Amino acid sequence: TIKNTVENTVESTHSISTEATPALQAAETGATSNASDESMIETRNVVNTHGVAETSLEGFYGRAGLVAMFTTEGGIRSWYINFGKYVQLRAKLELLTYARFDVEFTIVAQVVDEQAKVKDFNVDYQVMYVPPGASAPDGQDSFQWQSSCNPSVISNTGLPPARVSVPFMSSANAYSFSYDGYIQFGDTSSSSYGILPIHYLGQLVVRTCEDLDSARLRVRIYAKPKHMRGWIPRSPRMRPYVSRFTGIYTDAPSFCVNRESITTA
Amino acid sequence: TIKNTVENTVESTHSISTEATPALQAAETGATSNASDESMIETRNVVNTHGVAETSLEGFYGRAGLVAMFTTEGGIRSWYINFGKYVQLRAKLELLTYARFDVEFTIVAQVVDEQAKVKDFNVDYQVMYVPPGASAPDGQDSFQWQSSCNPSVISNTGLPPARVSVPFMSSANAYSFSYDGYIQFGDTSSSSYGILPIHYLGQLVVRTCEDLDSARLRVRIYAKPKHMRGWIPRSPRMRPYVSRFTGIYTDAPSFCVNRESITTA
Amino acid sequence: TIKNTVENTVESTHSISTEATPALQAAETGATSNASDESMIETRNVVNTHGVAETSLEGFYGRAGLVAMFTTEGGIRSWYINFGKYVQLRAKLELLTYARFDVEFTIVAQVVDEQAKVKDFNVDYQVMYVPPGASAPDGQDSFQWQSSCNPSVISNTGLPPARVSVPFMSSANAYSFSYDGYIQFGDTSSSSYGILPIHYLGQLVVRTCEDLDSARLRVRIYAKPKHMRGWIPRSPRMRPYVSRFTGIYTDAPSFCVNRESITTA
Amino acid sequence: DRVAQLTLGNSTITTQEAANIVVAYGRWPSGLRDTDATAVDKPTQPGVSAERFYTLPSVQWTTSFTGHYWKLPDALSDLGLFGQNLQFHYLYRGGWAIHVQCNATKFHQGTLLVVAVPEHKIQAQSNPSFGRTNPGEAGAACQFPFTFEDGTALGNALIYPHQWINLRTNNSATLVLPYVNAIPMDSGIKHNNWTLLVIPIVPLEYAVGATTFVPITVTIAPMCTEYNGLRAAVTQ
Amino acid sequence: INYYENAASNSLNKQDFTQDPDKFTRPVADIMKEAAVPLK
Amino acid sequence: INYYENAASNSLNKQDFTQDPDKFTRPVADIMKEAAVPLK
Amino acid sequence: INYYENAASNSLNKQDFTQDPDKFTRPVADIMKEAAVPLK
Amino acid sequence: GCPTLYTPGSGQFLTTDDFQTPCMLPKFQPTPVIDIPGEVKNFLEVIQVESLVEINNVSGVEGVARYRIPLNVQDAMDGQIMAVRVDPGADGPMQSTLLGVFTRYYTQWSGSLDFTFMFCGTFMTTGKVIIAYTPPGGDQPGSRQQAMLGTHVVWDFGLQSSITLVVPWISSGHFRGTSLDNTIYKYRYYEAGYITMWYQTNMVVPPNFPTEASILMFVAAQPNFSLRILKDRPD
Amino acid sequence: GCPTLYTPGSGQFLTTDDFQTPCMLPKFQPTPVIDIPGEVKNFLEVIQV
Amino acid sequence: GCPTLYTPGSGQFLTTDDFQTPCMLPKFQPTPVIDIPGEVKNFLEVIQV
Ligand SMILES: CCCCCCCCCCCCC/C=C\[C@H](O)[C@H](N)CO
Ligand SMILES: CCCCCCCCCCCCC/C=C\[C@H](O)[C@H](N)CO
Ligand SMILES: CCCCCCCCCCCCC/C=C\[C@H](O)[C@H](N)CO
Ligand SMILES: [K+]
Ligand SMILES: [K+]
Ligand SMILES: [K+]
Repeated sequence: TIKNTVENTVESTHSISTEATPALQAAETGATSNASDESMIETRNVVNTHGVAETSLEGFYGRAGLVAMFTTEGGIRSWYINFGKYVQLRAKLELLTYARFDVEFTIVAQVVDEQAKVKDFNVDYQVMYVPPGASAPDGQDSFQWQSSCNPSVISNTGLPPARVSVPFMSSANAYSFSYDGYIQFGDTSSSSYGILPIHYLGQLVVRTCEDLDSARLRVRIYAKPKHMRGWIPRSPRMRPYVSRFTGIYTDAPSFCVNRESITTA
Repeated sequence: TIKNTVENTVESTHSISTEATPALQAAETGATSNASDESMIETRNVVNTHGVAETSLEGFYGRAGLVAMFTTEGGIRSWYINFGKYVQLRAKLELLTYARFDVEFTIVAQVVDEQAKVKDFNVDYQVMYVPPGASAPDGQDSFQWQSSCNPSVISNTGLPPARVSVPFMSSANAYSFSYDGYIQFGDTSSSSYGILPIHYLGQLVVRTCEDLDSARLRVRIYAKPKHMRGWIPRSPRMRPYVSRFTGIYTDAPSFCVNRESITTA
Repeated sequence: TIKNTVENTVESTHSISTEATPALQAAETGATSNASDESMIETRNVVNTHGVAETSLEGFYGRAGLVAMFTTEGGIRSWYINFGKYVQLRAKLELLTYARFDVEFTIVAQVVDEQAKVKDFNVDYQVMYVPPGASAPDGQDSFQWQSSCNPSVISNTGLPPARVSVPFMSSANAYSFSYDGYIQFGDTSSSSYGILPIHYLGQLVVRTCEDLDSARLRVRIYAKPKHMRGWIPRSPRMRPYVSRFTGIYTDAPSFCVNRESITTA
Repeated sequence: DRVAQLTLGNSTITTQEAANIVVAYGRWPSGLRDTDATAVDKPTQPGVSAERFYTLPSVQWTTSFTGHYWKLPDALSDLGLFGQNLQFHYLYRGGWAIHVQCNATKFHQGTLLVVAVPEHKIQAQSNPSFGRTNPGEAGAACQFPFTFEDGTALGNALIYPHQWINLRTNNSATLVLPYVNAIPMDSGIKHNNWTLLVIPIVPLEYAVGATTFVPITVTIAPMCTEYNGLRAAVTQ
Repeated sequence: INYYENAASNSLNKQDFTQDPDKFTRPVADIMKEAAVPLK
Repeated sequence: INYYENAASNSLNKQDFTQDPDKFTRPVADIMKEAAVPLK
Repeated sequence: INYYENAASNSLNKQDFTQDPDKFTRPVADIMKEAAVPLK
Repeated sequence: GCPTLYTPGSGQFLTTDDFQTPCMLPKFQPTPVIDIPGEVKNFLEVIQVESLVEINNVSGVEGVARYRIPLNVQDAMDGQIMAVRVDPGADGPMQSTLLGVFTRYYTQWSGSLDFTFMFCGTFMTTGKVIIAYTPPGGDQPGSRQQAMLGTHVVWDFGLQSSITLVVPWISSGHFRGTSLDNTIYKYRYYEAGYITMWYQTNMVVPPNFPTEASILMFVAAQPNFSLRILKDRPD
Repeated sequence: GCPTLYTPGSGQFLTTDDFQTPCMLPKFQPTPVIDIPGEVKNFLEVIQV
Repeated sequence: GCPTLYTPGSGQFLTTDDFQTPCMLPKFQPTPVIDIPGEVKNFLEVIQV
């Protein structure tokens, strides 16, 4: 059953009885306590109108965050599409085991000198999406940039940022943020463990349409999930990340700060 | 009869009989096999909802691809309108014998130095369409650029790209991607063979409205078909192209990679 | 009576008779022949759906063409409004004796050096319309540029082109592309012949709002007729134009190319 | 069934080892409609004088046989009153019935693909000769069968209408083709609409001492024909 | 829908028909039928 | 809603169905049912 | 109103309710009422 | 006029976009559509036609000889004739087929496959063969006992020249990837199994006959087959 | 106000275009149409002479 | 066409914005939703454990 506000409070009087015992509990059973406030103290009436909308999945997930940041070398660079390099959005998506969503991508680009000092100079750029089994371009002027089948976006550093939507593209019925298994049959190698090849959907490749003199493009990508669905909440991550493609971590003897004694608040 | 999803699967039991033989076939007749899955093994019920839309003609053909790329010489250049120079869109259109479609053309232009290094400089450009029997301009300042009958588009390298639609313009009832014949009566010359003059619709001519100092325009054109209709599917092309206006090719002894033996997968 | 397609064709059989003679004609009467195809040969049925819209007056006349092109001298220039300097649109309007139409004017402007080489520099320009009997400005800073009664348009070389509509403004019930008469009473001078003062509607004057250093404006004007009406078709022009305000021409002994003999095609 | 009889005009063909009949793109030959017609003069329809079987000269299935082809209507352009009507008129339209024959004993093995292709160009060489492009009623040899003379895989020819002659199963192949073009009618002397190709994919072999000389024979009928634009007679 | 006040602001006409050409092709006082001779 | 005069101006078609392929897969004069033998 | 063809183009959902949490908080085979003792 | 606000993505040229545009020739009326045979609306109609497999792809074998599988009279029992991987987008024998070329235009596939074989010996030649499909989990089966534990057919050469094996869709997910390329994306995860052919009895002939004969192999899609996400053909 | 997005082809001057525009003289009333012989509506009428 | 006026905030990228946009793949149909245990709609359900 569904609700748009939190629970109200009713009046409650004193109780002296053997028949009703709401304070006694048994944690062994695996259930969380069911003692209400009104059972434990004398309460007054409160009509409570606080809403629940900021903690919905759309509420928590529906805003853009950084996924990639790079510069061109010899008028080109490419990026493997994967949300592991920047930890803030990574740490939020690993609160669910399985999720389905669409994504809205935003691209921001600018010209820099060789000293990484920004330049007031407007240039045309191209982004191409290359799915697995397609040939990627080798350099700034390769003939794969015709883009007659592969999708492209073309734009200029003096217009506002580029933006496109993408639908739910997995071969599975949901993406997976945990996978306890191996990549393929007959390869139990330790580097083949805990990767699902089904989340890998390919590369983005970037170029300047013409050769800059001395300068380079710098590029940033932001991603925003839309229409979230989610199953099986996980325990939140509590140690630093180490690697882009694995959950590897180092141990330590505490999680919170220490104090002088257990009896001093 | 028309369908929006692929075929379902029904339950099937064992069969021991002389009366029904779906596995036996005769390829000699020119027909493709009609053995269903359910006839060949015991099957379960599956309600299959996969759609068929990405493989429609609009699906396969409806996206832009490169058709021309050139620079001005002495403030001018011209292009014969023909989709043969860049092989990716050429190889897709030769999957049909006859097609009717409208086209959406997109023009992207920029200024370069004599070393082909790009320049931050905004300039006015003009594109003129010159049908056969019309006089083309000779240079940057010829009086054919008045454009009072011939269509033109005028634009600037600092606005977004120019774009126009065009309808189905052939004298025939469809374009032709194969033509087994000669151009004209009494000329069986080998250079007169396999060209249809009916697909030739003229030139585009480009200039800068004023003279640049030292710099040149570089220009790219993308084409996108719309409202496709198609007849008589052809075998796909399997050897490199050699020439813009002909199907000429060189032979070779295989199409796929070799292996050590027929019994080793 | 009005039609949206060309005429169909009916079946026709052989005829042997004294009573009906459609091939015999008399050109002396001033009438064009009335022999139909079906009367002259045996025909088949054809349902013909070809339309007639590209040859309507709106069809033929409804597209923009060049009328003026000039540069400023000391920050100013003016233009007498008259379609005679560029021959392509002139030669089309002289296919009618009398016409009524509205006009859509488009203005394209840019900065050049003293060597007529274009400059990447954005500047404010003003265009003023000065009807006959109004005082025109003398220079870049004259007080007639207040424009409180005369219409103006103000714009910048870095925005898209300026554009305005104008209604049918003659004192007559139509414009005239031929006039066999004199300008005024008691002046049969040869320079007073074949001009109608009623088509003269005034000047345009152009300035830069502020003084450029060394550079000049270059300006082009395009005109497009709209809502055409037309009376009394004329023979088309067949010799070069010589002068902006008159029909003067030089004679020559042929119009088409010669051949070796009348019996050789 | 495995027996068949085809009758057109004054001509009849029989076979006892058939394998059904193919009707290309699910269409039979038909007349030009009043909505689709353009030329205004009354057409000529000769009937039984043009629409009948003609037999072309035979080809030997040798040890070195790579394959052979014919162009339509080039092959029949100089035969009977089909030929004379095509020379005297500017425009032509029509369909075809085709029957290929090749017989050999129960002691022989081999297989031929028999395929009709629309708008087939010859292009293994920079400049095809007039001899190679219009070889007449004798036809011409395939020099490049694996690339199907046109830069495509031989294996994918089965997208066009076809049959096989497999010597253990059948001795004849039969195809029925309607008119295909981007226009309602066309010149018979400047443009070939169809090509008929015969290619061995399993070579001819036999029990030692069996008959070695084995011909292949092609028989063709025009079907549903019409002509327009009469003048003097003209040829390439 | 028209956005501006004066009709000179409006877009191009879409009434692109033709008509019977006899005011230019056969402008004669007495009728001369196809099947007849003109002068009698 | 269409904003322009000529149909070449309009956006892409949205009728993305398939149909029965027998004109290419089984173009034969006499029917051969699945359960039967082809040549008889 | 939706301007584009595919649903991935549409804006964010506006159905921001919550529901009864017992599938995570009390997932036990036999019911244990508030006023009673749990183990009996 | 109306107040407005312009959003990011303004002025961008996306090749898969879909908007209305002004036409260069507003009053042009095109020619009529005429009746032409063989109209196509969807390329699933084309992929459902059989085409030949380049199965004998070994070093010394060239041109039309690469389409034939050999058979010959045996002097021992239960021997192997051929093997191949069933994966339709993979490099190897399938890649030049109709079904192979269209599968190389797309990243994902689903559905059953039709494999069909035709015998080209003399009328007097006889034999029986067994054809098996093995689902994924290891290497190709090493003997006829190991092969016949999966989905199979026994074929007897007689009057009807040909036989079909159907390779049914047995998969964990609803779709598979078309590449099997392991260097970047570990897509060897999607490998779909093997098909193999063995002697059931022997090829038997009369005296002085040809002791070697050929088979031809055809592949096509079934009516539950489909494709997603278009990409540029690498050939 | 309303969110919008501006597409390629923005700001281009195509000579065969067809849009509404502001008029230089909004209140001007033109002279009447009078009866004149020999009105033409289509140049197919002329080519037939 | 229609007269318009463009307001401040034009061309800005605000991360919590909410507008419709063109899709890279307009004809793509995604896999079905299947029955999976333990669907969550609001993180208030989780915090109550
Ligand atoms: C031209 C615009 C480029 C758009 C390219 C779109 C490619 C599709 C991306 C879909 C998003 C996939 C997210 C799935 C899983 C995450 O990456 C996980 N961190 C994997 O561990
Ligand atoms: C100002 C904008 C320029 C627009 C000019 C439009 C001209 C019409 C082009 C129509 C497209 C023709 C396509 C027909 C056939 C292909 O070229 C084939 N490859 C020919 O072999
Ligand atoms: C600020 C925008 C400027 C608009 C000025 C409008 C003035 C009115 C012009 C109307 C067009 C007149 C055309 C009439 C006749 C032609 O000029 C003939 N060639 C005269 O021989
Ligand atoms: K409440
Ligand atoms: K279904
Ligand atoms: K009509």
